[PDB]
Amino acid sequence: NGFLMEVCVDSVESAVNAERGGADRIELCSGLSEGGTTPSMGVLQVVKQSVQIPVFVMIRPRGGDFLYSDREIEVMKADIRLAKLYGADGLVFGALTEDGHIDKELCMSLMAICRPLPVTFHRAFDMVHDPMAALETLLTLGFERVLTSGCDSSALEGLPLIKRLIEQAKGRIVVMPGGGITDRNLQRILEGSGATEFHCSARSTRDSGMKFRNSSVAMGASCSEYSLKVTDVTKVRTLNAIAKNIL
Amino acid sequence: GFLMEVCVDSVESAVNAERGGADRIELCSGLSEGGTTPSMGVLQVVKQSVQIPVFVMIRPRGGDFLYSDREIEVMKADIRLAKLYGADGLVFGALTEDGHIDKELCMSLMAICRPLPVTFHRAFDMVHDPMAALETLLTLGFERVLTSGCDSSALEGLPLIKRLIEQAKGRIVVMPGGGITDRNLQRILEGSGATEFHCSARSTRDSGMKFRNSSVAMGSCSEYSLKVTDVTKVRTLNAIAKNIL
Amino acid sequence: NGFLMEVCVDSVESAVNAERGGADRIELCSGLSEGGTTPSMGVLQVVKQSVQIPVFVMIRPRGGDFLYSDREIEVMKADIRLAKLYGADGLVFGALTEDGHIDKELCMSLMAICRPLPVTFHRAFDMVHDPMAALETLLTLGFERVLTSGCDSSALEGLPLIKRLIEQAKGRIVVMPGGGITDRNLQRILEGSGATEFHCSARSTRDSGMKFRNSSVAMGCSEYSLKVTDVTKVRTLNAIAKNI
Amino acid sequence: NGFLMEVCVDSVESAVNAERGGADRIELCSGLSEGGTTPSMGVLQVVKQSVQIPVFVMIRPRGGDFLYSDREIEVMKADIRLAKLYGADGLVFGALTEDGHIDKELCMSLMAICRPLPVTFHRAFDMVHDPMAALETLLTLGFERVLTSGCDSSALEGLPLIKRLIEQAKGRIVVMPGGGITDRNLQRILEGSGATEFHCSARSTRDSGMKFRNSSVAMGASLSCSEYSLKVTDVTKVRTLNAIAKNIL
Repeated sequence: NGFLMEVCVDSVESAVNAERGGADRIELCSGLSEGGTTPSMGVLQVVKQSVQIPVFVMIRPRGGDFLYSDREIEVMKADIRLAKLYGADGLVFGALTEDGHIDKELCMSLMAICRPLPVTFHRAFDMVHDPMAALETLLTLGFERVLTSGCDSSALEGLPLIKRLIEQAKGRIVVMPGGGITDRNLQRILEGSGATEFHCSARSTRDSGMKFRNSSVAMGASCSEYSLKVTDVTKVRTLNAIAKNIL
Repeated sequence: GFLMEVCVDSVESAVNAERGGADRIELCSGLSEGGTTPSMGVLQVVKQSVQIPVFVMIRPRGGDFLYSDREIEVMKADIRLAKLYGADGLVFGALTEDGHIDKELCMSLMAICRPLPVTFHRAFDMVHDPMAALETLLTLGFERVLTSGCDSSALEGLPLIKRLIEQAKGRIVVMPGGGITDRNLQRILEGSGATEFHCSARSTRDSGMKFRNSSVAMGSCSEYSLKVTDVTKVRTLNAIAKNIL
Repeated sequence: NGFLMEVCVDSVESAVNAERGGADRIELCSGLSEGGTTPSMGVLQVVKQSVQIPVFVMIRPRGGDFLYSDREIEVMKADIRLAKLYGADGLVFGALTEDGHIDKELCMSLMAICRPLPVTFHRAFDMVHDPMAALETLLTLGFERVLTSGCDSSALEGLPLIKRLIEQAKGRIVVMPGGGITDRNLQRILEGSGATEFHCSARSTRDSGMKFRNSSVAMGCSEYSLKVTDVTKVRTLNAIAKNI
Repeated sequence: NGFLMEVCVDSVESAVNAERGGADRIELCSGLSEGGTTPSMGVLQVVKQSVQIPVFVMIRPRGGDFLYSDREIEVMKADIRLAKLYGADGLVFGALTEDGHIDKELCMSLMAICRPLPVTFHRAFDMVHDPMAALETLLTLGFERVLTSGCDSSALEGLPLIKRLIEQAKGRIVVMPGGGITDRNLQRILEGSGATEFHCSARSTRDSGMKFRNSSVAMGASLSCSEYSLKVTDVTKVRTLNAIAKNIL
């Protein structure tokens, strides 16, 4: 112990696997192939009745930017209210202005509907113009946590900025590295930032059980309709053994 | 009269679809994966912004339609919540390993959907025996099937959809879907005899963001583009439908 | 009979497979991922030494538009000279203006260098603003063939315009349907367009033979699959053709 | 050599840009979206009349693995011969066995034909079972350069392994890091590996000059529309990478 591991998840099997392999917290995502959108209340319900670890709930009404229209803001608020109702232990979101600044006013009204639950500000943070200022606005606003790959393609690549962010934060806010953390990665990202909480994916692909396949059909939008991505217990295990070995 | 259906992702799209003349919207999350079950908040707001029937997708992930116990229990919970929150219909599909429709599960799920009409979705295009499949959906009581004739699109699958509509004899509404555009609608309608049809009618638009950072990928081809149900596109698809009479 | 089947090909294995399946002509089109780029001269040579059927060579310096700069044009001319030299029976290219008109002057300039080989104007044609006018321009310039999917997502999809182009051509230019044709739609394509030459890619995926695999690495999908022109696919397309 | 920079390039404009930005060497590529395919011989000719820096040439008959059949290698042999004939200043291929070993016999054949030109073993090396042992056999075969990501998804990710490889190579072979190097990760990579030569891309993406556009058409793959965009190696990106290199030591 000493470190906390978060795993984004999309199914009851993945949630259970993640808890099984030593995750301390799960983020419930839909649309993870798009960075995560707000899950259905039905997965929340079954996950909550399947796992004891906290279940944080993603509030993103679509992929793309985090410049939300009034109608998207309305959808976000309803989803906050319902996520509470059905047992979320936390909430995750992010909102920017067109200039790459966090949107204070919108963050204010979304936070007000989230309280008492902890709220982490997500990778929208990586799309910000001035991150050091962004971090400042986040804490005056009272976000417990920020998920960041240091405004770069991944946590390892963004390490130097993660490091600086942790220093600026001084424990007032949990700066969480996220984006591309693997077995091969974790130690360097931990030892190089001073972070105590981290977010990882730890999925592996598994072929479908279908015996009859029809290669002609593409349902999605433009690799196979017969593979599944599932949070892998063994991967989650080795991430935890790495975390406990650096202490 | 024809009736046109449109999958939709957001309130904006739902609204656009309605004003462009759509007769029914399906609420989908995860369009890029063929449709996943949407949050309950889109439902609620959409249900307040629109007077047209709103069908809800019940699909706990992309990929196959061979669901585990924990997945079917997620589907069951979502069906109840969707009724609770105002759905006017449900959409879903389930197959066995052999590529047959899974009667037992369809029955289970059907039982929880009642009284709402259900449409068996594109799972159907992944069947080994469509004529038999259609028969068992028929005996199970699904009102609708969405299908591209087991091919990569409605135009490509047109001969089989035509045969299906012949086999159905109006007992079930065979709805062509899959890449239906303003350019192929007339052919798809004239060549199938279909009365209802499913399209997407989206156009991709640019983000309002002035500050951009090309280095991060949330994941995809871009983080600064949006696809929205286009009113113009829905409108002309509707115009094409009122020229085929 | 009276149908010629053309197949894009990447490798000698695909070339052989094509011919062995009944193809009448092959196009050598590196970079199939991107609609075809101009192949290495070394694949021409080995293919030319492995196959009896005519081998047409693709002249495309890159993916994307067909708005070629001078340096790109310079590269296209050099590659046209080299393809001739290494035994191409035909050349394939296409060039457009900013307003989606075919580029007359550049087409004449590349044509003059291609002679006497037949030339086919390719899918660039699908990106034109007025295809009926473009067609008239292509025959005025002497392209023997045009590859086209009716300016739409695929040949089935663009079929009604392909039909109108063939009626306009009056057999003065071969209008070759191409986008996405397979065994499930061949018949329809031919019967609904009246085309006599058609273009396809009858490829199938194979698993790599690598026993040891490193999933973390990428290259510039899967790092462990192969697409290969399929003999049995090509044969069936030939059978569908012979029986119409 | 003293931070030597190599850029792999699609076209002449990009080759010219790379030279102008301070690139020391260029690898000529076709099919960059697939990790590098053997380029037409016509690019080489024109590139060779537009640039003074050495121009190395990819010999790779397709994407995917480096498990080449007989006809594939007979194409590689012909392209090596053809590339020498047209001015290649170097060669770079690389092959493997099913087991993840470098294929010694095949490498000897291809090597025999490339001589006297320098050859680099490319990122087939990252797909190898045991990279230390692989480094030895490349050393035994006489490759002057290896392009490598330390067997991971990028040079940064594989930095620790590239460090150990440079440590064991002892200057006998040039260990050149490559995956995803940029102007925001060059310094870490040089500083944490001790490498003297490095490979990057330095591209930016431009909108096509096409004014009339047809969105309904896709040329290649599967609906992976683009479609008027173009990737060109960027003079100023290469220049900044070079300034960073010169700044280190």
